[PDB]
Amino acid sequence: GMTEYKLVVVGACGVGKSALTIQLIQNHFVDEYDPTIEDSYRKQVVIDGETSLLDILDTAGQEEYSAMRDQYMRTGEGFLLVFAINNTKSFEDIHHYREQIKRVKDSEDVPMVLVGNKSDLPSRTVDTKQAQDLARSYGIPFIETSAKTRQGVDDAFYTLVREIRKHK
Ligand SMILES: *CCC(=O)N1CCN2Cc3ccc(-c4c(C)ccc5n[nH]cc45)c(Cl)c3OC[C@@H]2C1
Ligand SMILES: Nc1nc2c(ncn2[C@@H]2O[C@H](COP(=O)(O)OP(=O)(O)O)[C@@H](O)[C@H]2O)c(=O)[nH]1
Ligand SMILES: [Mg+2]
Ligand SMILES: [Mg+2]
Repeated sequence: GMTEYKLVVVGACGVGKSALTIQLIQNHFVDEYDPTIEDSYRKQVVIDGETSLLDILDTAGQEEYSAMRDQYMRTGEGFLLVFAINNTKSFEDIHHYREQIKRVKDSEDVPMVLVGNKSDLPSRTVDTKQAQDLARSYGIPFIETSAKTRQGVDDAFYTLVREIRKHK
């Protein structure tokens, strides 16, 4: 029957990964969601008229590598690389996330979308230009989002699914 998409949401602590996922799945904003909890969450959506089952891994836990997380990441079909526009370190970290995703997937041209979250905030330290240029270098789309307002949330996950469909 319906197609399942194994999505993974990655990025530095506090960028909005959980707030983004909960918005997509549950349609509300959760301030200060428990930072320890890593889980996968499912939702059926219609995208370009095709019914699809999104299985979304909201990454958390500790800053450590394991063989087990290598294997969970390897099973992911596409990844949202999330930073916050008010957190330059989070944007610098994107490169290291991509490097490790590529390591665990044999350097495949992996479906990835760059996400600049917290776009509602006036305290920007990452210029949109720098994000656009980074996504251009990686050959991936870049979406601006606010989990708080819901701006761009559907576009981020739908674009990733469209990237996975385009890929094979
Ligand atoms: C505030 C907590 C939070 O949301 N975090 C912090 C911990 N963690 C970082 C982290 C580190 C490594 C990896 C990773 C990746 C990207 C690929 C392969 C791999 N094998 N072992 C670990 C690996 C990941 Cl997925 C994460 O997830 C983000 C969270 C964010
Ligand atoms: N203003 C604003 N705050 C956000 C947004 N997304 C998440 N937050 C807040 O940023 C903090 C971290 O979000 P969280 O979802 O826990 O980040 P995660 O660590 O990446 O899972 C929390 O206080 C959230 O309410 C956003 O788009 N705008
Ligand atoms: Mg979280
Ligand atoms: Mg441990």
